[PDB]
Amino acid sequence: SDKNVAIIGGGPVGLTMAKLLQQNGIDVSVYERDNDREARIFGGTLDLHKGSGQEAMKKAGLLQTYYDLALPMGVNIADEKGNILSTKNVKPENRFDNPEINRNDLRAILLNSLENDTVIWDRKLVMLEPGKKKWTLTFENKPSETADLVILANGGMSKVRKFVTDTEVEETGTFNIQADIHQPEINCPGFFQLCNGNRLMASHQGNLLFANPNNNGALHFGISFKTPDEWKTQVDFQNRNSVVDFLLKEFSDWDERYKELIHTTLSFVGLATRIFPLEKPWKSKRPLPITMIGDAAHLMPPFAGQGVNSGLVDALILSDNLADGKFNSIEEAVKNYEQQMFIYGKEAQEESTQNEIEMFKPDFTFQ
Ligand SMILES: Cc1cc2nc3c(=O)[nH]c(=O)nc-3n(C[C@H](O)[C@H](O)[C@H](O)COP(=O)(O)OP(=O)(O)OC[C@H]3O[C@@H](n4cnc5c(N)ncnc54)[C@H](O)[C@@H]3O)c2cc1C
Repeated sequence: SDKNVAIIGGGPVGLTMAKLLQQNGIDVSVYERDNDREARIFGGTLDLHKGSGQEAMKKAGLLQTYYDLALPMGVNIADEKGNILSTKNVKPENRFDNPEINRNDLRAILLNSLENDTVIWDRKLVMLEPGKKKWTLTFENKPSETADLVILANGGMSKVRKFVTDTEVEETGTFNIQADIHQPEINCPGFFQLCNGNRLMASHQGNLLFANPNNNGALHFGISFKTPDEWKTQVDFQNRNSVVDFLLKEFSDWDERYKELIHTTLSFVGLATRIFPLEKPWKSKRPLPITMIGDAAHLMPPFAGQGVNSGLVDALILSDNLADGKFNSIEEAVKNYEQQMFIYGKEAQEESTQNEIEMFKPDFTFQ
């Protein structure tokens, strides 16, 4: 292989691709939107499961490191008042496909395993264009670059897939509001104490709460519901007041301990749940070698655990396919990775869609 591989986007998935290819002596750059490595990453914590994510980390020789930094959480399920089922983590079961790792910590682990200057920061891919033997890649206000194989790994909202497929992101019907409380021990003490160093989830009449009281000392929480008829949007995530107003109304029946969790949030993030659905087969005729992995390839609703792990397998199976050297052409290696990922991906989205229907039914319980 006289060639080089341009990975667009250094997510947890993208950076794993980079690592798995780099250890096999392949030329690779990671082109990342973010301004620099220290950029804060919003979101809850990721956890790598024993069969999938953990297995890719293992192959990058990074499991022990991920274990070091990850923190196993128990789980409390509560009503709109007090505790219904506690699930502390059993000692022989702690490394078990749970260790909750902070999204920045995981990037810090991945980046560290890569050779210096593998990732190029302040690189926003806005355009893609097939040349003679090379993809010319266009980055907003930066010098453009060229690669032999583009791997799209830029998340659920990738604007740059036309060369692989015509399908487009869909809204699934649900919606998520998310925030971080800092010093949750004094800022939302009642709620802090409900969690009792465990993760917490509660559901009441089509609203779901999920909180993790120790994401590197910040309480992160998400509230989730069916997207209201009114919208299609009519709450403004700029004014914290409209969000507060709306949340307090929806959470009227809930305990003071949760309401205090809304009042204290300085700012909220809104998001419609989306799916990049694995319905059609992707494009056959492809001018030069291009493929997609992680959320770019199969964005799917979060609610049932799924997300990064499928995207981490995508890295495991593609790197092997491009490295173990079984196929006669890059073009075969991709097609083979894709044949497989369509199987376990659809399997997953299906389970995901399902659980999303199941839990936003007006009568759901985690029981
Ligand atoms: C509320 C919520 C809760 C979730 N909970 C979980 C969970 O508990 N477990 C789980 O597995 N998943 C969860 N998910 C899904 C999970 O976050 C994703 O599967 C995972 O983060 C996707 O990783 P990725 O590397 O494939 O894409 P991403 O992590 O989104 O990374 C995309 C990278 O691409 C870069 N990028 C974007 N645009 C460009 C561009 N134009 N040019 C260059 N780079 C670009 C971005 O800068 C970013 O660094 C949740 C999602 C939501 C919304």
